[PDB]
Amino acid sequence: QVQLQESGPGLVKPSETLSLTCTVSGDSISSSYYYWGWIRQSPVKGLEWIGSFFYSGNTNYNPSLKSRVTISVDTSKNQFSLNLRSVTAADTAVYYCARHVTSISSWNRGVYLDSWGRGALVTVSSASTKGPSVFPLAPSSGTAALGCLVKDYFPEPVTVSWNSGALTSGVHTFPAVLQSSGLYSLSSVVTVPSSSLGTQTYICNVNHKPSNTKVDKRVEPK
Amino acid sequence: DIQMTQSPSSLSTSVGDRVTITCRASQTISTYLNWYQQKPGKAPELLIYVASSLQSGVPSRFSGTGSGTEFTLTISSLQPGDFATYYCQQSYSSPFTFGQGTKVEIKRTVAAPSVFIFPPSDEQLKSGTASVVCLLNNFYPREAKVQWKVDNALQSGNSQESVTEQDSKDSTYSLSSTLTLSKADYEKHKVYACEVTHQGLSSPVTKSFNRGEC
Repeated sequence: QVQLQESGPGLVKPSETLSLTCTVSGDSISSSYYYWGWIRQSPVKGLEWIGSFFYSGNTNYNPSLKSRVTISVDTSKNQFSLNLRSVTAADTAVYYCARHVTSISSWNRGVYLDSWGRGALVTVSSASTKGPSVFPLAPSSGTAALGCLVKDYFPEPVTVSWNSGALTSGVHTFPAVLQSSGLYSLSSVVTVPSSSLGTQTYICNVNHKPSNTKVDKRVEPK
Repeated sequence: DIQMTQSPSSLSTSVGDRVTITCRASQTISTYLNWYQQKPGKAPELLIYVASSLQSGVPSRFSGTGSGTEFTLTISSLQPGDFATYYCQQSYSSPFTFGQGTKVEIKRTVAAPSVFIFPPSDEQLKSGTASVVCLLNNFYPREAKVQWKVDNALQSGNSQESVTEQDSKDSTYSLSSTLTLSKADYEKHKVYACEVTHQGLSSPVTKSFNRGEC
């Protein structure tokens, strides 16, 4: 029914202010039965409600963050925003914007979260952004495996596609691993018919938006 | 304020089986209890709101019951695409709080992994590092053992692995194991071998290459 999309920096230095914006498509920000708020998720704390902005203009923040949180709306641009001040590593998480729907008219209780953004990962760290190096995983001489090694980037995430998205069947893009260097690394592999090696071209497209890195890498049998 | 506890914390069941998830609230929350499903890499999606109302577009095998402190989410016939973590959330008192989640895993027949090994590329070697990657593709169950041997000397501490989440269509896992050496250390040995042990394999499977050969 409605589509939400977070935007904002993926890397914030400790003690500075994290800022995210949700853009809403498909209906207006203003309403008399739904409103807007934010959720975050991390591996050890799980899901955590941050706060909301009622359609009457009233804000409601989680007491564990309340001193540091501000939520605002922009009905002209159909957006609403999150500011989280004086962040630390404890604020690294995936941040979701979510539509709050009242089940009883004018009532703050019984609300449910209709639609969520895709999630914006924010890493709080003093380290600098680094784009990845992309190396081929060459297929070996019925079914062959090839891939791309996406190595030494910061911060998360990278996205990998194959042949500009025309190849999806048999693709496995592994979860990134944090190396002892503090940099991330992952592999994306795909299984293909051995007959297609030599007739079919295989390109992996790696995108790392924190560093503005876009790399296309052609993967050949040797 | 109000704490939510789910049970079980994790379960593994076959396709077509009934799944029962229980959520308990630390105080009475009437029917103000929502259920969410989160699949890998995706945001949570609303399944059931106010304890029992099915969200538009959610298949009818999902249903919710309960009031007061005890709530239940039921899946009448588990499907491969239903692999997810399921969350309850009380909406009675601010701040809204979520349960810790129940991870639902699909139990399928055993499937042995297909093993591939990849040498480092010359582009990476010239930059001074060697990454050797071992791929285990499309296996079940998730438990697997990968051992690196370099000129028959077992390696330790110089590899990291990564496992995909369960595939939404065939319910298998894939795993990568990456061995990392400096170029100097890489050029000191010839045979690089990845040795895989898995319930689907009658005996361990080894894939290897000789450095500098093709």
